[PDB]
Amino acid sequence: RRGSFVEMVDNLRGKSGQGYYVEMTVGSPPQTLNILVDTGSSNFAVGAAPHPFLHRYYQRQLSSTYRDLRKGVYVPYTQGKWEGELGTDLVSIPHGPNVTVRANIAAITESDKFFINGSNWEGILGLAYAEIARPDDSLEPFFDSLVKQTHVPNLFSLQLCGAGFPLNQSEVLASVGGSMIIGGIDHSLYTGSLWYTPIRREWYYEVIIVRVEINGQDLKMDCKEYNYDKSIVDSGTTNLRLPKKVFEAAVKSIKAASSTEKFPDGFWLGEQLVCWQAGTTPWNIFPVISLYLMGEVTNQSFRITILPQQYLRPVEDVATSQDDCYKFAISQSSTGTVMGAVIMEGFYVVFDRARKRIGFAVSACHVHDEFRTAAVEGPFVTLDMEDCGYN
Ligand SMILES: NC1=N[C@@]2(c3cccs3)CN(c3ncccn3)C[C@H]2CS1
Repeated sequence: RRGSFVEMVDNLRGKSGQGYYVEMTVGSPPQTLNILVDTGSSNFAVGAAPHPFLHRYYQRQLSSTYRDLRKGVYVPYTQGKWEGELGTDLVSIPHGPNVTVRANIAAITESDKFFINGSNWEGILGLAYAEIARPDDSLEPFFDSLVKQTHVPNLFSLQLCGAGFPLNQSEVLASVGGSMIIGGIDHSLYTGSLWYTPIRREWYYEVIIVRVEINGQDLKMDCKEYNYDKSIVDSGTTNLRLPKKVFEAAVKSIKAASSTEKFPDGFWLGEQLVCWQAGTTPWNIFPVISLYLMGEVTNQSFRITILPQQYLRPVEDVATSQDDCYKFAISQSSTGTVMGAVIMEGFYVVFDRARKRIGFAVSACHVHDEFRTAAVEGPFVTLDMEDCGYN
């Protein structure tokens, strides 16, 4: 396997809890900012005024190429909000395609619980489609601008690399967190074959899950439950989030598989860390989890399989110790399945917008042990898969 995108390999930093970010520049002369990669939204928005958690921000008055769109944007969401002022400017990705484009930028002037202290990022790059752009679908997303203005192919791919142990702010800064390959697929980043699932509709990166197993045991729910009210691939969410009913069934099964050790309710609620003596995390007592995805061929599916090394998220201990500690990174949702960063860390994920499909292959940087690895396997004969989609 040759790796043909060396300029873009290792261009990300960060971690599942705080997000993965890429360096970008905005304006003339270029202003460097670190930008969260978010496949779950569609706005390019950057800090544009002082904030306690920002060491730098976009200064529109210092950019000769700034254009004011004379329009505000207000983006409240469950956990937080940002608001700002729309404009356009020249934008580049230094460890990216060697192109500069004119793109929409939301200059964030006010926010609440958006910026994260010590995350090292100063804005967000929404890579999903115009339908979910704010204030409306007339605000062309960055990637749409990039493809229209250049010869960059209509595809990007993400290798998010979890360390398997905690990183502090300085360690994030010095460590490679993965790769965002703009316009292609780098074969060095994965092992085995790429398997593709259709993008059901171009808004979020929406997919259809057709079967779920815990250690090979079918969760045995009607497959519509798995996609109620949608299933998406979202680098801007930390956890694997499952619809309430599915979460309840999955947690019951995971508890049963891991029952040789009892964990407190707060662990299963994703709130409380668990710790083990250094090196002794009992990976083998925890089950693998397989999600079967609709394939491209009629009546065919494939599965992706993750380990506890994916769904147990490393965290630092609440007190000074050499223990290995984790939070359970599967949680309930009222807005559908979210395949967040902890599941993406298992895989190289190809966002093939041109062919309306998402590819999965085992990541060359997934965390595993000597006994088990993540997997992408197929095909399986699966009937009536369209019925798994929620309307
Ligand atoms: N993937 C996610 N991205 C957001 C993130 C905010 C901060 C980090 S990830 C931005 N967001 C959003 N929603 C609607 C329109 C625009 N953005 C929701 C929020 C949590 S989940």
